[PDB]
Amino acid sequence: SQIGLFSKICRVTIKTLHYYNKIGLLVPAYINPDNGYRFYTSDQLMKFHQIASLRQLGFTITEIVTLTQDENSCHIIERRRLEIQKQIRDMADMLSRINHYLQHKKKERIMLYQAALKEIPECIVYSKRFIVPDFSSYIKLIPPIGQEVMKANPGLTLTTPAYCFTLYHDKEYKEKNMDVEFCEAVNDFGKNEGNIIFQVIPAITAVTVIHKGPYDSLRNAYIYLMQWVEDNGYLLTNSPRESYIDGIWNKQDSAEWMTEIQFPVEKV
Amino acid sequence: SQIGLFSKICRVTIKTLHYYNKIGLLVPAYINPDNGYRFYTSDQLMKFHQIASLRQLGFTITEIVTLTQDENSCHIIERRRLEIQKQIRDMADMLSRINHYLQHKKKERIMLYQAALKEIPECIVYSKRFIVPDFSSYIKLIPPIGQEVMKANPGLTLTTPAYCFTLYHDKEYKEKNMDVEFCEAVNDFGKNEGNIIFQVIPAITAVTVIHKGPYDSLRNAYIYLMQWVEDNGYLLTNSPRESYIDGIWNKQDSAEWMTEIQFPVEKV
DNA sequence: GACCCTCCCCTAAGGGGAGGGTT
DNA sequence: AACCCTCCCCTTAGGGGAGGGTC
Ligand code: 118
Ligand code: 118
Repeated sequence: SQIGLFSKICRVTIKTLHYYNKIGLLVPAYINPDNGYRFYTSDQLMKFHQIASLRQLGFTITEIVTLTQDENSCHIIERRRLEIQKQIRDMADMLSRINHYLQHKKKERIMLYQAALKEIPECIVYSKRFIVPDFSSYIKLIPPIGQEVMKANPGLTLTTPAYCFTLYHDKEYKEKNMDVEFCEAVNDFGKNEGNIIFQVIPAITAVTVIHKGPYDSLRNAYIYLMQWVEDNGYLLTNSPRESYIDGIWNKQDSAEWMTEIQFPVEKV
Repeated sequence: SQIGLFSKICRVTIKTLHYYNKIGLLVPAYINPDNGYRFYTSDQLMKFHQIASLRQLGFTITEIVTLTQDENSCHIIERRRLEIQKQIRDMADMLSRINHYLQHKKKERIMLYQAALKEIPECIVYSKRFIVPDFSSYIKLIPPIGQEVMKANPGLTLTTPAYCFTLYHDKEYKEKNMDVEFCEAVNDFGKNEGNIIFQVIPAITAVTVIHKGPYDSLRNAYIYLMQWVEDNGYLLTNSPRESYIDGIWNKQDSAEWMTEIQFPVEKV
């Protein structure tokens, strides 16, 4: 049978048959010497049925080749059964997250915060832990904490880029007192003194948002992420971080400052 | 800041930023015309965060370009929400079919029958329906049906390719006293004569298996598919068909005959 | 040493078209 | 008018490298 009739027996295109001949998957029975026409037989249909049966399960062309021509090779099959099992979960994750998105967007018709999952490697910081009655006092007391360590240490060179942040060790926030820690990232180790010390901070996988404006609205960010971990089936595994990007040290207008809120989470 | 530092702030590659600047997404702040360098500001971070957040939900590049500037248009979100569910339903079916494949090949070292789904369009047929005591009497009594209609209907042309099959209208699989109909597909209508009738068979979606060899073991095929429909959560909708591809009219070696069993099914 | 630019070819499974040949 | 063949570029979201200029 010619290529045009065999293409209607199998309900497949002609370019597909040309491609399969080029790859080496389905070779015709007889090829005309001067014209170059292709003629097919019934066993070609017997093989095309097997090809389509394998292709309907998601295998790629190379695995289909290795499955038809070679020995049974069961180890290829189970490797696909994992690749599906993982993939479903990913889809089942995204269908959740988009359902959050609409559920907020159609509520307000404007989006102030957008969350994103990312990875933060491990670092080496100098740090100071203490209790604070009011956040403004914490802002006021940190620059001398920087001055002491920068003067009293040889070769204290910051990182590129700059990573400076605050750790909240409290379980449920309250404005009265706050067990806080100040951390700034450096390159090497050294000598310790006073109430400030060097320590390593391990890597995390965190959901982050970015807040723009003054600090007096920062709580509005947290209420968002406390929702995002509750809807999409995640679990808060560690202390949050508050990293500082743009402030009084680079700018003059407080309505153009910029900070970042980070929640380390796991999938539960 | 130069591009090599900004790529460290964003935790992406440089080729990504080049590609984005080319396609018109996140164009840099200030390009110097003498050397051609790209300088980024802290204003670009709050847009890259949004790009990555939209990208983590599965959207494509053109969708992200259309979203960040036409923000009133929100039906793309539903357009993606439906496709997510469709993909989930497809993967959950591929998983069960892979499981059936491994379960079948587990105990039996090799497998003969490989099922595959396909579409069959509507057709015009001439047919004749009756009761037979056995299958052999059926095979012997067929050819008069083919001779008579050609005698009484001059100029009646078959289709290309040929489609010649039989329908088993009985509810339970049997071996004797079978209620069977014989159908052959033609191009144009005609007139009825006796029990021979003309009708139209509708279009179906079916799972198919190809049997090769003598007729007597064909029952095995009817077993295998009957397992499949039960194993993978399908429902049989209509009578099975038996379609003839290679037989005694083309060959003498009965070990080269080819036939196809087709079960019309539905995902229930 | 360390950084940066433009330009060309590559990915999987075919799709679409231009141009030439025979009955 | 109908079939058939071969050659060339096209699709995603960026990767890899060569050659050459700039801090
Ligand atoms: C030690 C302690 C605080 C600061 Sb900074 C800062 C530095 C680099 C990158 C981001 C922030 C600061 C303040 C005034 C003038 C110059 C630098 C700082 C201040 C308040 C809150 C968080 C950080 C610096 C060293
Ligand atoms: C009407 C009735 C039977 C056949 Sb055939 C057949 C021929 C070509 C392609 C497919 C089928 C037949 C057999 C012997 C001699 C002449 C014609 C046929 C017979 C029994 C079972 C299945 C098909 C054709 C028309």
